[PDB]
Amino acid sequence: AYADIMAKSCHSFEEKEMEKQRLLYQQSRLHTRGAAEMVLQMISACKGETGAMVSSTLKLGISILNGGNAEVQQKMLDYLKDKKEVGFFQSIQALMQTCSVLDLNAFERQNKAVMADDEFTQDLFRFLQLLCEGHNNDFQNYLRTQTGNTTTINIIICTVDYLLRLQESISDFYWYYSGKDVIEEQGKRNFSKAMSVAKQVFNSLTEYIQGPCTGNQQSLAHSRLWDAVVGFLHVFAHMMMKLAQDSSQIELLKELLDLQKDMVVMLLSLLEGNVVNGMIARQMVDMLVESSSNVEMILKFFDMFLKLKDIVGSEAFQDYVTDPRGLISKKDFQKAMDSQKQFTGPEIQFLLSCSEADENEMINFEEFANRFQEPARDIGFNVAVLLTNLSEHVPHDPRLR
Amino acid sequence: LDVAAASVIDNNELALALQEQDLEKVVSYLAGCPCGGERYLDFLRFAVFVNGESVEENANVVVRLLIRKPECFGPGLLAAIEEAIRIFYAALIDLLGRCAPEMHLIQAGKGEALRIRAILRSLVPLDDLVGIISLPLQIVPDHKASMVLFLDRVYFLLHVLDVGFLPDMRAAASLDTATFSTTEMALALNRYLCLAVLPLIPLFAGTEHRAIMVDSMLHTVYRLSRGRSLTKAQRDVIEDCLMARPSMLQHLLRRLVFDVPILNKMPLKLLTNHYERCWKYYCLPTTSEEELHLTRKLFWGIFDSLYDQELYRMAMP
Amino acid sequence: QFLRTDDEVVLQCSATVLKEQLKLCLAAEGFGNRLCFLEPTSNAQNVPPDLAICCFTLEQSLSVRALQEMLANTLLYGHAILLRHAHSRMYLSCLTTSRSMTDKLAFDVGLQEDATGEACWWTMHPASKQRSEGEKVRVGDDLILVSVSSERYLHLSTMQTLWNMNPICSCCEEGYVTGGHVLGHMDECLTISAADSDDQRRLVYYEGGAVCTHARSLWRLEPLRISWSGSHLRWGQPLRIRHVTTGRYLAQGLVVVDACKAHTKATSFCFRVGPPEIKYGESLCFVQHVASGLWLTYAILHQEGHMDDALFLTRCQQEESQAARMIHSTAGLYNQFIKGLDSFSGKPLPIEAVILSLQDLIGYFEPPSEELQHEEKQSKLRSLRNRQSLFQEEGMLSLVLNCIDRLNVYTTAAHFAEYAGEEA
Repeated sequence: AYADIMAKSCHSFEEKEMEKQRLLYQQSRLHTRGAAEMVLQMISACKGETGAMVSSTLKLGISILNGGNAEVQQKMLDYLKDKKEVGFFQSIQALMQTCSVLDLNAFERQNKAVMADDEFTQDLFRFLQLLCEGHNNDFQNYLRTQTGNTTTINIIICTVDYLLRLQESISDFYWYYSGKDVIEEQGKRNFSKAMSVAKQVFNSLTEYIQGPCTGNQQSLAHSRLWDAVVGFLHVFAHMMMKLAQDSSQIELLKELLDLQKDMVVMLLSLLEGNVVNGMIARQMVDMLVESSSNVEMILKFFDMFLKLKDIVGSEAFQDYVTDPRGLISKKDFQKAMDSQKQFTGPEIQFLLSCSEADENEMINFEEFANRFQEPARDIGFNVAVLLTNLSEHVPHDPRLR
Repeated sequence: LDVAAASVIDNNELALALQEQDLEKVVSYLAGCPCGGERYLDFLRFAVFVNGESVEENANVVVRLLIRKPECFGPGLLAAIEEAIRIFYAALIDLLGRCAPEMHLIQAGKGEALRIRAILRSLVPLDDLVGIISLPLQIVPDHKASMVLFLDRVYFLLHVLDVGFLPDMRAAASLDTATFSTTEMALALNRYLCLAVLPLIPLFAGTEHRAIMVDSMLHTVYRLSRGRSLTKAQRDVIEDCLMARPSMLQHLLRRLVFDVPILNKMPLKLLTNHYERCWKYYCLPTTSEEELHLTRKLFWGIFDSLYDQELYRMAMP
Repeated sequence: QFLRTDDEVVLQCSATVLKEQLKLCLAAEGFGNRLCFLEPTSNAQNVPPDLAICCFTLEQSLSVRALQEMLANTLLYGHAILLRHAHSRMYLSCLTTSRSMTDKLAFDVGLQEDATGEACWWTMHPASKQRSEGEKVRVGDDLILVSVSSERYLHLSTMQTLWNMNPICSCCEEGYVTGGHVLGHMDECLTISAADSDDQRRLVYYEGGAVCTHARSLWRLEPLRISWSGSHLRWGQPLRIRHVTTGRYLAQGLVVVDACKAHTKATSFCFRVGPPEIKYGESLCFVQHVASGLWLTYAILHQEGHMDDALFLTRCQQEESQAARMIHSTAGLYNQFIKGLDSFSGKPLPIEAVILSLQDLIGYFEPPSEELQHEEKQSKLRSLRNRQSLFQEEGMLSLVLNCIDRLNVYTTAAHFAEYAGEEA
């Protein structure tokens, strides 16, 4: 109870600068007091034990940091070094272990009817991420596994291993949805919760490898996780086709889009620059090469969204299907599109499907361009940027070209 | 402690809810298992299901775990019968078979998971029939009730029916009078109740089969256990009559006429009246002298008598 | 390593036999029965192992849920795995029919003509202590292969039995003459005995003519290595050669006794002009065989012969090869049946297998029909005529009613009911 109380207590440029100072003040008071040592000790005691109390401690720890603050980080590092440990990493590892992942059997039982827990895993991964930031070549190095402790741990390696499992569950769930009309609901919500947790984990992972620390990055790259993100990238594309494919509609689409952007950011971050021809670059190129079809599908989808919008904007298109109050009529929109003469036929049918009929092949359309153009504009940019940077860095290889 | 195991019987939500790890642990204990082990297995089966029908998810998990570890008395039924003769373990094996049967999928395909259904089917041998044969040999009695249940769950019937009928007809002779007083039959009577539901489900064989129906009516009346169950058996007989067949209609008809004469107890008379109504329904289009004699009995029956009287009157009408 | 798939994979099982560790690769004849019998491969010098009877072909993998969805419509442990025996062309899946020996669980393993449905998918739990789900279950460590539409388990006879996967062909490269397709020289490309190895020792005789291609003018083999016999042929790699048809092996000096004894006697031959440098229709130098300076062409010795040694490289179109293998199995069976008839005098399952084989043969030689458009029909006829032409040369089918006569004679029928084995 006391720990919870402490966390609660911790809780426009000028305002921003200030607010920060005030936060720094409360956190500072707690820090002066030695709270960090307490949190570390509590974490160590868990000894891999799983309990809310452990959860409460984690929450308190997150509260202590937040927005960094060096005295605290320094103190924690110093304490760990002084204690020479300990197997605190061991407990942390056990927890990095045992995090819930979406399970199809459980979901089915629920549907037949809590479960798919828990958000707290998200909170722990978040603490691990809060640890990164600020940027410690020394800290990142310790995170790698440290030197003094007899063991070491592959920490980042462990987080990477965990992410892979989370992607597998998401993929299994998509496979199960199959595409039976949807959205079913209830489940969609559970899925969203899952997607959200994964996003935080992904962001934390990126931050950990985010610092341009040669050792951490090199290590992750050699490690094993890819792969992994390669598979996640593939699933993401199918989910993306599905929404949009029906008026699930917008919230789910937005959530799906955000996660993809985060993944792209992490990928861009990994290279962190390099030789014109570089091992990391070669590996990235290789992953891209391995996936031509999935990538192609994503690119095609983006072009279609943009191309369609452009067409709509066009006067000739407006002219082909005059209406008293909008719509290109089912026929009617199809014919105009045919007229501009630039589309996949299956793609054209798909576009027609994406468009929502309203009692007689009538489409407001402008609404169509707006959604999904705003979200696309936000994500699309990140993708383009990454692609461009990659192209600039290593030509050849041509396949990439 | 099971008992503690029982803690969960009637509830559907709780059953759907139980985690697979616990089931796995129970399965492991069963595998390690041994009469006590068999009892544990039976408790586990009850827990696994409960009806009406069985949970698809729970059933699936149980079947898969069982298929994965085999326990499993080496392999058969004949061996068990031999062991019984030497003498239980047979009871435990029967319980396991019963659990598998309860585990059976329904209502019907498709689909699917009838794979699955097929794995289970392979699991039985030759099969429900072998079990029926074993039951006939046995003709302990309470035991193998599941096998009868399993065959229905598990799945030309008349040929199969012939073997079953012989075992039955007997019980009736033993049951009535002193024997009726004897309680071994009562255990048998309960099985009879289960069989009738199964009962509820060339021509010469059918006619012989017709004799069995008369025997069943005789058992029904009477002596003397409830009753409500008796009524169920009776409805089944009535249902069988409805499904039915002139010769069967005949000899049974004469016995029935004699019974009617005796009546002219009350419940038996009502059943007879229902049967008569059924015969009439079957008789728009429809020996004859015997029927006329029976009718004269009705006129006589009306005379003998001279609400419940009202129902009797409807029957007379 | 890690296999993407789409590459033939060969599995060998395992343990030790007769107090001696032994490896047997699962294989099935297909026609004349889809049942596959493991064949021992203990000594190369003593005998040459046969790769014909063990195929593979990896095409579908994904994960159980994906498989279910598909059914409704790098290998990953698990995912979905599909095996193709080209050899026998048709896929192999667990067969519902019960095994002849013993009873309770399992069934004979055969590959259905049509790969569709749950019956044929196995079902790999890339399981090892080191191994974990979500893995690169690369070459070298089992793992349990229970089906799928099962039930268990394979097999094991001749519990859970682990089979270890051998990569038969690492990858496909083009020209790339190849390890075993297996396909200037005055057309007269090298030839074995025309008709049937009357010499029975494989007499070169030499050849030109229709005979030729034409028939019985092909070889494949040629493994001087148990596994990974792919990647083209390194110059002077050193490999054995087997003549197609009843070729057995050919390297009495030259000419070949049956492949086991023959192989030991002429244990191996090599040709002198992984990465592939050999070019189809290109090179290929001279031969001869090593183990003696003797050089082929003329013919045997000196070694020393006028210039011409260079061997000209063929091609094969696979259908012809499949046809040859078929001719050999069904044909052997016919010979066996004839022998059985002879054994029967007759003094006062197999058949059966022969009947199934016959049905399969009839199905193959089946007419194209008029259903096809001015196209399906044209394509099929040339092919059918071609197949007929290829068979006419061996012509056992001919051996055919030749036996037919023996059968008619036992006629009347069975003179009456059976000289022996009645139901027969």
